[PDB]
Parts: sequence; structure tokens; C-alpha cells
Amino acid sequence: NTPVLEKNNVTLTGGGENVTKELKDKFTSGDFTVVIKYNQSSEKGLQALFGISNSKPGQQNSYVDVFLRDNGELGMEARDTSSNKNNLVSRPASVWGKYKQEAVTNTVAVVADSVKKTYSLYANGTKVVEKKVDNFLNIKDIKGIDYYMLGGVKRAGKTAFGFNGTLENIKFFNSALDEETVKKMTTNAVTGHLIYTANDTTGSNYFRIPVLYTFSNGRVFSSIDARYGGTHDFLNKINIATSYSDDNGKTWTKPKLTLAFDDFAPVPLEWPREVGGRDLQISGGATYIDSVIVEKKNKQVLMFADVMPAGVSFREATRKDSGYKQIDGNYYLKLRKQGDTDYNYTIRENGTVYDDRTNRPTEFSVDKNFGIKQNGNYLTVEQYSVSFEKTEYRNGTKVHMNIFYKDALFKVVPTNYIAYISSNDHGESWSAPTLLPPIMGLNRNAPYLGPGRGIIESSTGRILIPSYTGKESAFIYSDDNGASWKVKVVPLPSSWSAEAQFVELSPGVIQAYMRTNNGKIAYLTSKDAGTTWSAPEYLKFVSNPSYGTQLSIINYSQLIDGKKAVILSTPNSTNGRKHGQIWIGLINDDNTIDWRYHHDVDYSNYGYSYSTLTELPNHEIGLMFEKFDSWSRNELHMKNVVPYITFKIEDLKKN
Ligand SMILES: CC(=O)N[C@H]1[C@H]([C@H](O)[C@H](O)CO)O[C@@](O)(C(=O)O)C[C@@H]1O
Repeated sequence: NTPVLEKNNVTLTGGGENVTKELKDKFTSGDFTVVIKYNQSSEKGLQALFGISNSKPGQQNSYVDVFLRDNGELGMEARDTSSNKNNLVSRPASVWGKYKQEAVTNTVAVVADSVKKTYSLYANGTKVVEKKVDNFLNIKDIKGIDYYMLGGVKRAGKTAFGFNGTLENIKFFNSALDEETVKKMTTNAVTGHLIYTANDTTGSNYFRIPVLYTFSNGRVFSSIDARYGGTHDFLNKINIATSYSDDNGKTWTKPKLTLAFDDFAPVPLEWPREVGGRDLQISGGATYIDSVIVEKKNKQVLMFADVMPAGVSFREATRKDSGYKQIDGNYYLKLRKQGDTDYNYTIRENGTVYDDRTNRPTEFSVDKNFGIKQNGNYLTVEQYSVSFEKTEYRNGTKVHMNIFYKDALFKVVPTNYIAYISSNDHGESWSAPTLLPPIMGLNRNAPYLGPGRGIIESSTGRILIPSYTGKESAFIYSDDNGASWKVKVVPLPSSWSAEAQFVELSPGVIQAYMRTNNGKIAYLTSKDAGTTWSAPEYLKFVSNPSYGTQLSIINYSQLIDGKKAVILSTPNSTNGRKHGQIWIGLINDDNTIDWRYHHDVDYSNYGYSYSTLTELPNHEIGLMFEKFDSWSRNELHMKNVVPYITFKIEDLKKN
């Protein structure tokens, strides 16, 4: 594989460079590969990295280019005027803009393969898109190609889509190179910011909902949603994966599955991004989603998660049943047996399944992972697989029958639950899950967790876990170091998806920062360790779309400008989930916050959705975030889009 042309350190501010002499008559087949290492000096406007065109008047629509948008989209066009053929292939959120005050160096590539009739695009080690098109065009197919340009496209004798930046290195090949060669050629520093990668140990092509936490030992812990049937919240097959770093985030463990069902296996699916397929979903699969981490005072770690039985969306879960039944003062999980209409059974002591009608134990029992036994032996069901030719079918593998499955003999109430697991070794191993009792009441479903961390209120030792119902905040708490759980339900002014996080301002004084349906971040204050809550106030410097986004806010252990500090991450834009910012807030003696500093994470039109902050052992700050707009139907089912970055406080002061 030898380049037909190579150029280096080409600095441009809109005007481009003519390379026609060097490239006219190099592309005999018509196929091509172009690999471009670049950085942008200005991201505004549509910019072409190179352009091969018919430059004569009348032939404005006869060209091939690779382009970048101010939102980080990478794409290509291949067009021919006289035949009115117009190919466009792209993927949102493909490149980085700026990082810590400097333009980021990216490496992207295009492959045009006339035998396969495909265009492929690569960015920073990932094949971001591959598309077979019917009206395929290569360089020879376009009539009268006479101009070859770096950093623009010559249309009707004028430069269009002028690039602003430096082409550090650009290589043209007169053939289609193979996938692994180009992935490798595009690998760079950007590629190293992934902790979870598509089709890693987890078997998932997709991830959403990152969480970071630092343990007392100096381990930095991460969890994430491993979402297997694309990035849909529901319906989907979702596991919680984890990974950790014992060296201040420089290196991470291979990801482990920590909360998982096996009614479907953990295997990679190629989820359609086209408008006609992207609404496809994995239907019948039990799920964990939305993790919350806290470390207790005794150094045991807790992790909570939402639990969804197979076929239960957030929208279709019954809201008028907890899934639990009260018998002689105790709460017990109800079960319906196949062929019954009513819920005649309960799980009591030792997981023994009781017939409530007779008040006698049956021969069935439920294990600590919700698996169903009969006379002490496991019942089985066939595992499902997914295939695209979409079809879901039984694959011949037997797994334990489970109360959360579609094919179970005994089934839970089709509603959402909360489960928690604990670790005595800083997240190397975990207990079996405990389903949370019906803290909201017997005739109400469980709340939904606000992903991220919980806190320990220093003065009382109260454990606080943020959650919400749709209409209320539900602050789940324990006053006996996690042996028992209660909830403070707080009515909100409207139907907020009130994903929240807590900070402590001073002893006894806490604030819950949350998403709303009004465009603002709300904060509620408690001066009695969470027992009662003030009316909401709103941050005046963040302005988001009405749907909102999850946020992250943490306490920071070191003084900044002599003051106690908190650190907030959120998008900040009414155009979408964009324009990520980190804000440093300094607490005053009266417990108001001086929001003194902010730092923009990349350019304002680049994507920034859910995020998580942690303080590193060395007092740097770790950030992981969805670097795309996770609301947009245009940015679903994207691979390798949740990076991790470390900041110094001095970095966060700038902007
Ligand atoms: C990559 C891309 O989007 N290209 C499109 C451009 C841009 O929208 C520019 O803003 C306007 O030149 O608009 C066209 O009408 C054009 O100029 O022929 C169609 C073309 O497909």
C-alpha cells in the first residue's frame, strides 16, 4: 500500500491548496482512500479537508469531498452534475474540536470501493460509517474531473467549504485499503480516551450513562450501561459493566459484567442507524439500567440499579402496584404462576415460594439471583438470540429460569424495581442483588434512580440515594448504615424527570441539583440532613431545552481560592444536548455558592449528554461523558462515543 501523494504541515485559512498537477492521472481504477491527520483553527461552517472536482462553470455539483461540520460530524459527498446523482454518507459526533485550550489532532479517512459499491469513513480508530449505495460514484464516474484541492472544493472557479486549520499529514491512495489497515492508520491520542469500547469484554457495541467514583483506598471506579440492542433506553437488553483504575485513571481494567441477566447472551449486534430501522428494539429481555454508587463509612461499596422485567418499558410498567404483598407485618415479593390471572404466591424466608391461598410453602424456591428452583434443582428456559436478515429466536442454550423473564413459570408484577449489591473489596467482587422493599408504598411502583453517586451526610452519617417518580423527588435514605431504607418524597412543581445529585455545603446542610421540564437546573436545599426540603431555586447561567439532561455535581476535597468548592458538569444549550461545561462553585459562609469559574468542554455545537465527575486521588478531576446528543433520533446507535478525560483545577479555571 503506497501513497500516490503525501503532503505535510499545510496551514490554511479558507484559501486551500491546488494539487492538480500531482494528482491528475493518478486514479486509474477510480477507487480511492484518503487519510487525513488534521486540526482545526476555527470549527465554524462546513469545511472540506480535500475536494476533487470539475471546476468549470455549470459543473458545481460534480465533486467528491470529505467534510467536517461545526458539530463534529464527519461526512463525504460524491456527486455528478449531468446525471443528478448525489451521494452523502456521514456520522454525527465523529471528531473532536478542542481540548484544554488547543485544537485537537484527529485522523480520519474515507474509502471508496467500486466493487462493493461502498463508502466508508473512519475517525480516530473507529469505522464510523459504512454504506452500500445504488448510485455509487468514484472519481472516474464523475464527468470532467479537472481540479484536485486540499482544504476546499473548487466549484465554478471559486473555492467552497474552505478549511481552517493545519493538515498535519494527508495521504492519497488510488485504491480501497482494507478495514484493519485504515483503523490502525487513524488510531491516535483520541482513541486512548475510551474506557469501554465497542465489542470489548462486555460484548456490547454500545454504552450510555457513565458513572465515576473514587474510593477511600485511591481506586477510581467506573460503571456504565452496556446497551446491546443499540442505545435505546427501552426496549433493550442492558447490563451494568464496570472497570477500574489503580493509577489515577491512567490505566483501566478490562470491563466486567457486574449486573446482568442471561435470557439473552451478551453479544455484539450491528444496530441499524437508517431511519427505517433505528426504531427497531430488542423486545423480550430483562434489564438492569441507571447505576448509582456510594461508599459507606465502613468502606463497603454499594451500587444500586433499576431492574426491568422482560417486556416492561418505563412507559408500560403498572404504576399502581409495588410488586409486593404485606403478610403479618413483613413485605414479600408477589408472583403469578403461568395460567393464573391473580398473583397467588409470595417469596418468603430462604427464598421459599408460598401459596398465599393456603399459607403453606410450595416445593419451589427462588435463589439469590432470582433463579427458580423446584425441589432444590434449577428450572431452565431457552436463551434468546437476535438476527438481522429483525428476528428474535431461541438458540438451544439453557439458562436458569428467572422470575424476571418472559418464559418464567413464576413471574413478578410487570413493573420497575430497584436492586442493590455490595462489595467488601472495593468493587472486585459483589454480593447477589437485594431488591429494595416497597418504600413508596404497596400500591405504587418503585422510583427511578438518578444516575451517578449517592452521598454520606457527614454530620448524621445518613446514606442518601437520589431518585424520582415523574412528579416528585424520592430521596431514598438509611439511618442505620444501610441495613434498612426509607424515603423522603418531595412534591415538585411539575413533571420533571428529576435525575438528581447531592452536595454538602456544611454540616447538616445539603443541596439536590436536578433536571427539570422547564429548561433550567433546579436545586433544593435541606438544613436537616435531608429530612425537609426548601422550595426549588434555579441556576441562572444554564439554559437547556425543556426535556433536560442529567447532570453531575460533586464535592471537591481541596480549597479553591481559600474556599470549599463544588464542581458541576452539564450541557448548556437550548439547541440540544450540546456545549458541555464544567463549573466551579465556591461556598460562602452563608451557604450560597459563588459560581466563579467555568470551562467549556469542546466547541459549543459539539454533543454533550450525560456526564459524571470524580475527584482523583491526586486531586485532579476525572470526567466521563456521552460525547453526542443522546436525545436526538439522528445520533442513536453510535459506537465509541463515551470518552474519559482528566483535568487539573487550573484547566477548569480557563474560559
Ligand atoms: C455537505 C453538505 O451538506 N453539502 C450540501 C451543501 C451545503 O449545505 C452548503 O451549506 C451550501 O453549499 O448545499 C448544497 O445545496 C450545495 O451547495 O450544492 C447541497 C450539498 O449536498
